[PDB]
Amino acid sequence: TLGNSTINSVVAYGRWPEYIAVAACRFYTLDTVTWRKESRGWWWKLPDALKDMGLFGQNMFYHYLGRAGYTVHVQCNASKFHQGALGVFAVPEMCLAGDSTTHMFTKYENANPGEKGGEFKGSFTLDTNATNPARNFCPVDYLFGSGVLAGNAFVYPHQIINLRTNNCATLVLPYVNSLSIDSMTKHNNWGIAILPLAPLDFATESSTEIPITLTIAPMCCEFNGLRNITVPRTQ
Amino acid sequence: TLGNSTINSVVAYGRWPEYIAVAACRFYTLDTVTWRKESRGWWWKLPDALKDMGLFGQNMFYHYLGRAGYTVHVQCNASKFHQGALGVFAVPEMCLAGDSTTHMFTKYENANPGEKGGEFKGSFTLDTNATNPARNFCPVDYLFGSGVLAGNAFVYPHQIINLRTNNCATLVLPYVNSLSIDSMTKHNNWGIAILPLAPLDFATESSTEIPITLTIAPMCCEFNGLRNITVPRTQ
Amino acid sequence: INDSFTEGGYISMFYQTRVVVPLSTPRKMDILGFVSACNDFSVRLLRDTTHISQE
Amino acid sequence: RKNTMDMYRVELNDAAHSDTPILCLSLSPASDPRLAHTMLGEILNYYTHWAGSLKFTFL
Amino acid sequence: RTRSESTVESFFARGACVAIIEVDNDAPASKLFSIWKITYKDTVQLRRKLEFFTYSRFDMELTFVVTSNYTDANNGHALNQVYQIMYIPPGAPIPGKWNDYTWQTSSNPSLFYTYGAPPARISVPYVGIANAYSHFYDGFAKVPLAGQASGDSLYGAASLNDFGSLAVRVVNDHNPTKLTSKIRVYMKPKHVRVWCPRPPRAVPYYGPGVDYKDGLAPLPEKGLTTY
Amino acid sequence: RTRSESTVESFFARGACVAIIEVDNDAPASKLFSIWKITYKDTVQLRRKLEFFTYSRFDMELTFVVTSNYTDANNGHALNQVYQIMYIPPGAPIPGKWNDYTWQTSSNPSLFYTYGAPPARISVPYVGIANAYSHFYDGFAKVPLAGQASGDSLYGAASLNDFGSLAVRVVNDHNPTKLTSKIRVYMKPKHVRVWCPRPPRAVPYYGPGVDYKDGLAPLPEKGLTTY
Ligand SMILES: CCCCCCCCCCCCC/C=C/[C@H](O)[C@H](N)CO
Ligand SMILES: CCCCCCCCCCCCC/C=C/[C@H](O)[C@H](N)CO
Repeated sequence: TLGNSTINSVVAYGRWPEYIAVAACRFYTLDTVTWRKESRGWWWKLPDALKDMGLFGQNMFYHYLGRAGYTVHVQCNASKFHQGALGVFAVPEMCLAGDSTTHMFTKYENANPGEKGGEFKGSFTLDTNATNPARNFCPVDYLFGSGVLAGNAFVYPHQIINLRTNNCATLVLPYVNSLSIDSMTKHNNWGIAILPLAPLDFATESSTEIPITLTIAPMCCEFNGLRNITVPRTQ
Repeated sequence: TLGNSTINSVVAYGRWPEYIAVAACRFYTLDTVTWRKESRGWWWKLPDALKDMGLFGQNMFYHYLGRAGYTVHVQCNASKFHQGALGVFAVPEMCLAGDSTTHMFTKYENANPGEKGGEFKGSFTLDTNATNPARNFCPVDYLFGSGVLAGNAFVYPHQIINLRTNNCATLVLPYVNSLSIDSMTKHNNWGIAILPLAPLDFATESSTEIPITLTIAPMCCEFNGLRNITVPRTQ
Repeated sequence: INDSFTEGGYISMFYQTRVVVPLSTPRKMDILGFVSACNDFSVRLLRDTTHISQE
Repeated sequence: RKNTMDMYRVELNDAAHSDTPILCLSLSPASDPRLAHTMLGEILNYYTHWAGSLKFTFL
Repeated sequence: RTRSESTVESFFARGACVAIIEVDNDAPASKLFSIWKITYKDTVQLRRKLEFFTYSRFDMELTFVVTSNYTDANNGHALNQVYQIMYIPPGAPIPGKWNDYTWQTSSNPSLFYTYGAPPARISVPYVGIANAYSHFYDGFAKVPLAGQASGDSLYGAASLNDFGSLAVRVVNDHNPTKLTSKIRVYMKPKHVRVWCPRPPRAVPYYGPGVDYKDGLAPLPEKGLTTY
Repeated sequence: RTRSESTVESFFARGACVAIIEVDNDAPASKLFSIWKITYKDTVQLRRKLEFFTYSRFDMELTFVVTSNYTDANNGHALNQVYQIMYIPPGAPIPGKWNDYTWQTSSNPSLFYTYGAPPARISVPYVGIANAYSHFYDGFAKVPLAGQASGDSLYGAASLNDFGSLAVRVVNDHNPTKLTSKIRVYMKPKHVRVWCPRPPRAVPYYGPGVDYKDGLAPLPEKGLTTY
């Protein structure tokens, strides 16, 4: 229980979140995504995904500096006759490859999608529109979206949701950064990547879909540098 | 100094504010009003006047229950060749008379004007428009807007700004209520009334105007009952 | 009684995930609700009820 | 459903996820018609003032 | 010289008339029972005394003075009447007829008064749902929300001063002759505590709020240099 | 916050009307005396409160409120009436006439009330032949035996709630003018103990048992997803 919100667990690097506001930092439920047979994966950025969550987003945009750990709870239930496996990875500094011949050309509005996040692709497509480039991420699942083999992503803090065994995953991420505190609007400290390690299947049904829900609670929150409100440009 | 905000004093009823959030509760400057020779007076309601002030307004509208004391600082400077006197009164449960033959007909949007507040009138005018009634306050200055003689308003916590002596007033208002904590959107705990006790004058000028500025810091703030955001109807 | 000044709040139920069943299983089911008071509950000012009347 | 046994049952199904509420209740234990005639509500309707926490169990 | 008679207790230690409830004893233009909502704002003297302050706590003593008379001369005689005064707290069923079941008063407190007896009297403790009574409430019961049509509650009206009503009837079956009765209610606060003094009312009261309509020029004329 | 007012004692600490006994003072269409069998099931409020439980023990306080009136206008005057209320325990002889010998009340408790006096009042202890009163009895007084013709006792009826009756008359010799009087009986249980809570009555009472006939659809309509 954290605040008025209530409900194996993995503590990233064995380090519980710690201090170097209090009401605002509680469990928030993002929009549900649909796991299909042909799904490739999903990603979110923290604190970006929580930027429109009650008082936590207000504190994000009213302060120059902020820091927080997180507790991420992935929820996905199915029957005993379903099969499939998900890998949930927490990546510090989760930089994703772009889609253009120009290096680092992804624009701010696409790098910070919010609680909807983005999806991995099965292959790499190069954006050719030069007059109006998309300037979006093109994260390939087997390259883990950053030019590394997804099979080695298990070096990151992670959990596995095997449908025959468990239906939930819990990751406790401490604040990780080269600084004690940073700008929450400039920098995403954590990334969450969910990849289907084993494809979803249900007997004699090429139609089954099951929901995945993420609930994220910021922890050990600190804010500093109160000023007027930041209003980032949107697309 | 309260927070990042910095800068005789009267403690209302000799009781300093006390507890039964922390960053949000700081000095906020309302819009300046213009003291003229023909001015009749000004009024504001607390916490209504601070409802759009940074994080304090957000905490007001995100919680069911809130309480706070206040520190009110009235600022008004002039030359040694100006004359005039202001009375600044802090009134608990400052109910103001309406403008219609219907009792208690003043609508919520007019009873809660915000940081602009309202002005006293010199005489009572009865609103006659029946198809579209105004449903606004009609506070008469010498009746102190509530059917009592303004000369006795000095039984309330108050300060006097005499232009020949001082240019500022400071009132420390503790939280006053029949309850330990209440709804900040339903109920105004305090009212501030500023009346010209002696009219403003400047030698051989029937044009002089001087500004009055209010800076209000909530103190000993408490909030409880976090839920979705309250969005009051506006007019 | 129903009074705005002493309103209590709202209780709501939602799907966090959906309900999933295998084949050869009922797809519709029922939930039941129960309510009680906790040990800190108290009442005051005994009065007559509106739930019984005589004709 | 009112005045039968079906008034005690709330139906769930296995349809796709949605954000629509399953049930909505006002926390008015003596005046909300769904809580007024429970044992708690019946006791409350013999009194004028109430205070304290409530417990909702779902089966 | 002590200040014993100016203590808050002594200032309010008087029975003040707050209501005249009228009932009739007649065969069923008449009113065989009357409902009076309990308040001190129907009269002025006690209201003005109380509104010297913002908040108060006290127990209340109610005294009932009952008078009655025939309506017609030499129309006949009547046997001594009995009156029922039933307290109906907010939420309890309200009588709709002289003989309805609600008068059984199984849970409502009730008082039976015999005419010619000394005025009836009961006491009640401080019954406020808040920690004190509010003589003034600067707020609304409902906040109107965006999306709502044209939360329209009256200014200052709150259920923190809702104390129920008194239902008054004559218990006797109706005489052949018409009788009229008046019950005068006298309030006395006891064990009084008060907070936040206010300037006293200067113009005539207009409604349960602080609104004013008439008599706005109270003070007379007096020369500045005249003793 | 204590629970002092929700104790079983406080819940029942009220005088509830259970009967209106009507008598006449007239020369011998009239009823010069009335018999009322003692029960709380003629009214609903106290009955519903008591039937929250299966068993109970308590002492009883009875209060009698007496009202009277002339029947005709200017028909004449009357002297103050005296009323006799005689308790007739089961088995005692029952009056058959206004003037029969039974009113001598050598062994029956009796109460003489003067009109205009404060309501009469007596107290009785727990008088049940069993260890507690039964609000519900799931059985018969007689078991019908094979060989018996078509032991036919009513369901639920037992002598464990037989407490006798009250016989009420006007002691005065009859006036030249007709007078009508009503005696209202108010019960207050005291020193109450209760056992085996039951769900409260939800539909109108029908007879002294648990039978129901009408008003079987009490609950209103309310949308599932509407606050
Ligand atoms: C059984 C005969 C009737 C006796 C019961 C009388 C009613 C009970 C008292 C209810 C009224 C509470 C006292 C009222 C206090 C004032 O109205 C407050 N100062 C309002 O601000
Ligand atoms: C002399 C004047 C009359 C005074 C005597 C009054 C009658 C004596 C009391 C008899 C009634 C016993 C009390 C009744 C208890 C309830 O009926 C039980 N709860 C039944 O279940």
